[PDB]
Amino acid sequence: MQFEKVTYIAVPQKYGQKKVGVEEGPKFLEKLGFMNVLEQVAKSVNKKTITEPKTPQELGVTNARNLNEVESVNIELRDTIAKEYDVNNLLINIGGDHSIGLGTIAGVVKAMKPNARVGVVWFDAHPDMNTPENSPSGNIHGMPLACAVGLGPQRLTSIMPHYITPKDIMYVGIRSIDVGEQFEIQDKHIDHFTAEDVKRVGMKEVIEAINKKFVDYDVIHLSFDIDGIDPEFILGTGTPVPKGISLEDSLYFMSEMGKMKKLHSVDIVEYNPKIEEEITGKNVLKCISSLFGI
Amino acid sequence: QSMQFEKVTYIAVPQKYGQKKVGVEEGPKFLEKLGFMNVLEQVAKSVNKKTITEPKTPQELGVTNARNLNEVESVNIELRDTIAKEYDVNNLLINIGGDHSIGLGTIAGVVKAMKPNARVGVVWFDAHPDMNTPENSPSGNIHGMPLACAVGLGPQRLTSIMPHYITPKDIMYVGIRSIDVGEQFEIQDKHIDHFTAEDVKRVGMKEVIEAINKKFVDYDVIHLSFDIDGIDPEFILGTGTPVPKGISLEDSLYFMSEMGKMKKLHSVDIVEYNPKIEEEITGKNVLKCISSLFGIK
Ligand SMILES: CCC[C@H](N)C(=O)O
Ligand SMILES: CCC[C@H](N)C(=O)O
Ligand SMILES: [Mn+2]
Ligand SMILES: [Mn+2]
Ligand SMILES: [Mn+2]
Ligand SMILES: [Mn+2]
Repeated sequence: MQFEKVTYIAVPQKYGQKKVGVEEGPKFLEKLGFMNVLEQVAKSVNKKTITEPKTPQELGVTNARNLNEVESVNIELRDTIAKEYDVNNLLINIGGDHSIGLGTIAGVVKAMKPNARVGVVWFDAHPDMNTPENSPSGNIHGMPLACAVGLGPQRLTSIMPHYITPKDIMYVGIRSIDVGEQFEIQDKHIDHFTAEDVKRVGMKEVIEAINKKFVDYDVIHLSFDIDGIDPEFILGTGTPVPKGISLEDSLYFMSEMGKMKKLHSVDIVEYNPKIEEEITGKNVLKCISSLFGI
Repeated sequence: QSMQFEKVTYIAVPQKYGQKKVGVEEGPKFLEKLGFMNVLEQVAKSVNKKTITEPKTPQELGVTNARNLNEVESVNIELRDTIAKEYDVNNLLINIGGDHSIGLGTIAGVVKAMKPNARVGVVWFDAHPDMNTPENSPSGNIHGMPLACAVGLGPQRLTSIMPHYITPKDIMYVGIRSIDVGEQFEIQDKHIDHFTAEDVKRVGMKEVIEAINKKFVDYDVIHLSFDIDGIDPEFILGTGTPVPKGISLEDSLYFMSEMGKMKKLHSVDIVEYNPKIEEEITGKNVLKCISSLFGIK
């Protein structure tokens, strides 16, 4: 609809994974008209840029690569969100890799009182619930939700003011799951719709399950990894996985999420314009537009 | 670059109603597309953007002395008031137009932000003095009138936007070369300081900067209003009233670099970019001027 303001945080983070370019996601969305999209929603946009680390990438074998750079980015991001989050306005974080989702959830939790119930909708091909001990890659972008729930190294889990719980999460579109993540999903009974589930039951049913799930929560946070979307439409991303959510279902999903009165914050992550720029960037802008009702 | 601030206030002013050609209202949108936000990112981690409301009313086509006065009034009032709230002597404010009719709102805003006794200096980089009135305008296009309105010469609905008037002695013109009879009369009769484009060639831009430093030494603040058609049309094609024999790109960049170093400068207008006339060459050259201002090179 329209807000008095939108807080827009640009998070130029690549250190959660190995491929260069995902840090330029904000820059390229701006080039494709992101500011003009925000202009339809609010006359005031407060932009914040999180500081880009400028160190060499750790390109060798490790269980948690560039932990320093992920820590420092998520700390700054948490603290910025803690100051700018507002239940009467909207906050949009543009990444950057999905390692920023730790900072992003941490920020919403820090903004709210200690007793607040915070819901998380995680639209992604991946559950992002690995740890350094079970990660096949050592790429911290596959770990943030584990860190948010208290599973991970101390320097990352401690970014949370307190942990969220597995019950607070709704997964949407997941289809690439590692053994540790499967274990968590089944052992903690984490609510989810795989990509195939979405096909079977339809996105309307997904939205209904979200409304029922978070009915007694204070706020909902959406974390939207563009690789949730089928690679036919989203090519410019580091870990594409086939048989994803259709563009059509993604736009309906975003439209319906945008209507939820408990939603005040959104992450759009994993746009790597150096992999593919235009088709992807424009499709990402359609998702963001749908969210806003444009 | 070299400049770093806690914040930059960025005001987008999608105004075409000061003249007849469509597209100048999209100047902000197209500068954003060409990387304007990423240029601001070199200067400040916080950018507070404001968009002035775009009027969506019919263009007054047909002869008149002041076309679409309503739209120019309402835009300049909103712009003045926005600037009055956001102007900050420790940070930087940048208004992106839009036609030069917004320069009335923009000066009005700086004057409203300051105490009533403040001395406000205006540096006006332009091919045109923009000092016509409705009675002597050859066009009725209000973008040729704002500085006249700022000094109290114009219709009541525009001159009254000023909290109080600035005076002719507060202005320093740079690059002027396309002057109407009424504007020449004001320049000569009020002894308004100026360097024509030819003058700049003769004496050099260094001498221009020195004259500005000496002129405004006892002022409180300086406001720069930069009409891109001040620049020679070799480099700036995407604008509605191009005039040949302008300031070179090189002299424009040096000018902007030196302006950016002035401690009294806290606000800048970049106006008359029409990307529907020409987009890329112009837009990129405009971004170089803005970069120079901030010390980025
Ligand atoms: C994007 C995450 C991919 C994989 N699960 C990993 O942990 O590398
Ligand atoms: C842009 C200025 C053009 C002319 N001096 C006029 O006053 O219409
Ligand atoms: Mn993810
Ligand atoms: Mn993913
Ligand atoms: Mn002008
Ligand atoms: Mn001009």
